[PDB]
Amino acid sequence: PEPGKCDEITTRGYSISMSVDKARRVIDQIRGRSYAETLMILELMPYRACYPIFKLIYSAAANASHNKQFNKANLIISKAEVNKGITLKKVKPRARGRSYMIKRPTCHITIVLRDITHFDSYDKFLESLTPKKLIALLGLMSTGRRRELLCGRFRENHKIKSFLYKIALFKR
Amino acid sequence: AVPKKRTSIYKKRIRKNIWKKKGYWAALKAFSLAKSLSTGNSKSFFVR
Amino acid sequence: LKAEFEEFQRPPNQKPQLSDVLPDDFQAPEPGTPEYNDIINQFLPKKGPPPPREEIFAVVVIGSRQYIVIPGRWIYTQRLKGATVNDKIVLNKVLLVGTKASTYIGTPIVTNAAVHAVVEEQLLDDKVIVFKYKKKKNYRRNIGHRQPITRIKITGITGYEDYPASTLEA
Amino acid sequence: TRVKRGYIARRRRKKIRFFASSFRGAHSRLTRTIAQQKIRALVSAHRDRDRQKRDFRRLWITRINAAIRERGVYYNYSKFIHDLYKRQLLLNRKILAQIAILNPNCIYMIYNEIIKKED
Amino acid sequence: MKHGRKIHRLSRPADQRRALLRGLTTQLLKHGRIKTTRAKASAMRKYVDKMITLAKEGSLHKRRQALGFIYEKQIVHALFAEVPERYGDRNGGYTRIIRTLPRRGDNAPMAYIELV
Amino acid sequence: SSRPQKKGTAHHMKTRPKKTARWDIKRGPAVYPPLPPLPAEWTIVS
Amino acid sequence: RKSTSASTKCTEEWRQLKEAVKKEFAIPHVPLDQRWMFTLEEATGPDIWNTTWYPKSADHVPTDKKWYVVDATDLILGRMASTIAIHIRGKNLASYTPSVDMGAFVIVVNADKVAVSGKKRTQKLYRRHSGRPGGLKEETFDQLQKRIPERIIEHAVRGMLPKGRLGRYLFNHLKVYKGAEHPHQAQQPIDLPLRDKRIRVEK
RNA sequence: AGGGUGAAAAGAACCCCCAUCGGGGAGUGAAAAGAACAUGAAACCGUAAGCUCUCAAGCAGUGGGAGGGGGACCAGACC
RNA sequence: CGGUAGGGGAGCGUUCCGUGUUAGGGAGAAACGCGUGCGUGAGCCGCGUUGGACGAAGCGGAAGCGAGAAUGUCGGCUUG
Ligand SMILES: [Mg+2]
Ligand SMILES: [Mg+2]
Ligand SMILES: [Mg+2]
Ligand SMILES: [Mg+2]
Ligand SMILES: [Mg+2]
Ligand SMILES: [Mg+2]
Ligand SMILES: [Mg+2]
Ligand SMILES: [Mg+2]
Ligand SMILES: [Mg+2]
Ligand SMILES: [Mg+2]
Ligand SMILES: [Mg+2]
Ligand SMILES: [Mg+2]
Ligand SMILES: [Mg+2]
Ligand SMILES: [Mg+2]
Ligand SMILES: [Mg+2]
Ligand SMILES: [Mg+2]
Ligand SMILES: [Mg+2]
Ligand SMILES: [Mg+2]
Ligand SMILES: [Mg+2]
Ligand SMILES: [Mg+2]
Ligand SMILES: [Mg+2]
Ligand SMILES: [Mg+2]
Ligand SMILES: [Mg+2]
Ligand SMILES: [Mg+2]
Ligand SMILES: [Mg+2]
Ligand SMILES: [Mg+2]
Ligand SMILES: [Mg+2]
Ligand SMILES: [Mg+2]
Ligand SMILES: [Mg+2]
Ligand SMILES: [Mg+2]
Ligand SMILES: [Mg+2]
Ligand SMILES: [Mg+2]
Ligand SMILES: [Mg+2]
Ligand SMILES: [Mg+2]
Ligand SMILES: [Mg+2]
Ligand SMILES: [Mg+2]
Ligand SMILES: [Mg+2]
Ligand SMILES: [Mg+2]
Repeated sequence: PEPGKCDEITTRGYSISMSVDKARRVIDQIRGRSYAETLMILELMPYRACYPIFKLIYSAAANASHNKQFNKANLIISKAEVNKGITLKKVKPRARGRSYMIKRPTCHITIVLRDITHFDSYDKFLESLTPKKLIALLGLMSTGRRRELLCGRFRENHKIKSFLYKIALFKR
Repeated sequence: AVPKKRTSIYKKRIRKNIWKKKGYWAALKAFSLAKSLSTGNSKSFFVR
Repeated sequence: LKAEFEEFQRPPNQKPQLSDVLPDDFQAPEPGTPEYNDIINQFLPKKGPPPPREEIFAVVVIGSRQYIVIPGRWIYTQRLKGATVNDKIVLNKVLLVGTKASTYIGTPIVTNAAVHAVVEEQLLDDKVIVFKYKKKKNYRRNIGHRQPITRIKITGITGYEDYPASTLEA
Repeated sequence: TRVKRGYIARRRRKKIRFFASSFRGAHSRLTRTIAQQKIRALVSAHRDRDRQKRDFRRLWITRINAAIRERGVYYNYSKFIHDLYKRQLLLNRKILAQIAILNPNCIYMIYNEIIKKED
Repeated sequence: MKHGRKIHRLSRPADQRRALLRGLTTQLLKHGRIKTTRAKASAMRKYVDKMITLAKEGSLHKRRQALGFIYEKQIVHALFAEVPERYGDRNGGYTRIIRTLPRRGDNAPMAYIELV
Repeated sequence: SSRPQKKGTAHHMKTRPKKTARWDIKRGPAVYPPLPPLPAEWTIVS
Repeated sequence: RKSTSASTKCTEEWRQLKEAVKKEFAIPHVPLDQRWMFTLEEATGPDIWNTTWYPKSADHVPTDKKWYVVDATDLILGRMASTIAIHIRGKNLASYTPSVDMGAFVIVVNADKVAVSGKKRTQKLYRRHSGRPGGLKEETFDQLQKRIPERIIEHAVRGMLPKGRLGRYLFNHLKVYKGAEHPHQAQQPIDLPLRDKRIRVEK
């Protein structure tokens, strides 16, 4: 079926007491980074948000180890996002009988860790082939093995997708 | 003085991105510092 | 069955190996061999040669507009009243007949020239929104218009030969 | 019998919004704005279906002018056209402009006919 | 502006900043090493060295000048014992400053000032 | 100053363009000889 | 650093595949020189005869265009500048399009010998304004022509070019030199046709 | 002012991250519907993929459409 | 066969009632999302890797029956 089933662990923190903007400031830096680098960075960052985000990422790495069997060395943070949570309002008095509204923003954070090495067989093997060679090699195998070969990250990384549907190499 | 209008979506996204870029320079300092404490050779620095 | 096998193997065993989906049986056909070129012809076809048409074109008047018609091609016009699908019409207003050896220029019309066409369809055009609006007078009117249209195919341009040609002859 | 307005509103709105796809900014978001923007769109559209007919004639005439001015030192659009008419040819301006770009030799021929007869 | 104004303000008025510095140096001489903010450290150097250089001479005059800086007598006497022993050959420069991880509460840069 | 200006429609009356010259007024569309009768637009061939 | 890793290799190869197949089935370009009504290939294509011809990318490409030289000595400023504007704009080609640059390059040489009628040499006034108040500056035509004479013809032609993006981009096609010599000999300039009667002044 | 997890609490044993909260597996269940739980529009906040903006003046559209991309079966069309 | 104030003619839709404990519907209803479909338009007809139990058409009836403006109003969410 899809790459998302093979490579991915998803972890949601719910209701962290960071406001979405603050937390975003940290999450933008760790997007696309090796799990190692992201660790040490998040240990030494000045921001407050860094600590909850840290607990989160450590967790998601543990999940990829103990659940789906991945190597921690090969984890990168592939997709990370922060969405707004439930806002708690409180009213405080101002000068001269006026009030004002304080919001105590929460957030959900979603980190999606993605193994690099998984698929590497098909990956490098398909890199090995020139563009003609590959089409000659795919002239043998049934619809089954075609779909099984090319179901790696390959078609996306090199941007072949709409080309191969045009070469009649596939069915949708 | 007040805001005669409301700030348009895209411009606001640009200003807040500017404020998010400081996170980029902070992440660089943090990385360099980590690689300095990761050799245990610094006599100017201390951790416990 | 190789789909079920490789999917049950990518299901059961996580981290798939290349040797299982593609066995060591297939070397691929050599890049210079006929068995290579049949496949590479199938999947990457060479552009086929263009269909033959006459080298000729006419300029004909239909519904008081003037079209350039080349044979084998279909054009859109005003509905022709009392035309049915699969009708052989002849267009008799022909201003200009070009050929790459000749050009016939009517005064006004090329005499005896006829353009044989066949009415392939009767349509309604892409709906145009006619919209009448006046600010502050609180008046807007939304009205669609679909024009009836006739889609016809030019087959041949004939009966010019006798008429005097001119040429650029240097 | 109480009647909530229900979906009758949001269908209308949604069908309007479909129109306004690819409008920059809040012309693609807020319904209230989107309304106006829809009207103005439809309006300009109507206007320029009329401008169009003016404009291509503009164009064609211009191209014809250029195409002829190449031949004689003294020759114009005006002179040409006048001669097309006193020779009784019906070719309109779209056609002479298209034959000007796409078959330039043809227009040279036409000019040679007009001259021969005006001679 | 300030051109050539060399003093460390520590964001306190004169009175408080004096008292602060007296305090911090009695702490340094009592414990031998301490943890503070980089600013406070860099400022504290001068007065540490003043006390040390003071005790190298030992006269009743000098000792009275130290007593009127440091807060606790005991520390002063200890100084006028220890220093000729420990620092006799060191001509100036008696403090190490080893900086650390910043503070959690405010992100104030920290540091470790040692009596060397 | 004892003279006024021309505001609004007054000004338009004054300034709008006019051909005064008797020769340009009396002009007109060119007279072209009639066309020979033209054939039938489109005929049905059965 | 250009990575020669199998990945980027692969990608470039593939992209030349896409480009190859897109080139083979696409309709060929036939330039406009004795270009007859249609090629047997276009005949399968869209309808280009019953719509107005609009230029495609292969046409206007900068490297093609004509170059012209105007010797401006004893020419009359305005009358020449109109000609120049026409050619730069492209209004003299059958292929003219308002939205595109079909024009030529024009090289003006001897820009200090350009001639002007009547008292203009001393009367005509080139003004430019700082943007501060009291910031107005004025030159007579002659002060200008002794100081930086190219600016006179640039300033007269830029007036007659369209204004706005295409206008400015057009204005770069006007190359002006004060001496009788231009360093464009490589571009093989043709001379400029002038159909005006009054453009040549005689003393 | 604050209504609607499921038919039934069967309200999630056990392992992992783990100071708790929170989560990921396993297990329950027709479905996770997972307790802030039933359909879940808009504003608003983002994330990814396609095309594109840093000489530019503009109620932001519209008629013309360069170049680039996408899903087709009337492949000359549509987006 | 331009059109404001304004008058007349012809229609569409919403919820409910009659036909009706209707036709149809866990072989997926309402709703929600989509359309190279059809209307002068209000809208209709078709479609769904959403949704989980109702409910058309026709021929009629009734109204808490159609919203962008009320410094309207109540919730939600922005801007600063
Ligand atoms: Mg009070
Ligand atoms: Mg207040
Ligand atoms: Mg009114
Ligand atoms: Mg009700
Ligand atoms: Mg109501
Ligand atoms: Mg658009
Ligand atoms: Mg302060
Ligand atoms: Mg005091
Ligand atoms: Mg005090
Ligand atoms: Mg000193
Ligand atoms: Mg006056
Ligand atoms: Mg005026
Ligand atoms: Mg007149
Ligand atoms: Mg659990
Ligand atoms: Mg505890
Ligand atoms: Mg728990
Ligand atoms: Mg489970
Ligand atoms: Mg089960
Ligand atoms: Mg819900
Ligand atoms: Mg500029
Ligand atoms: Mg630019
Ligand atoms: Mg601009
Ligand atoms: Mg009327
Ligand atoms: Mg009225
Ligand atoms: Mg209905
Ligand atoms: Mg209904
Ligand atoms: Mg109902
Ligand atoms: Mg029933
Ligand atoms: Mg349905
Ligand atoms: Mg209902
Ligand atoms: Mg319906
Ligand atoms: Mg109905
Ligand atoms: Mg049920
Ligand atoms: Mg009924
Ligand atoms: Mg009511
Ligand atoms: Mg409202
Ligand atoms: Mg409100
Ligand atoms: Mg805000």
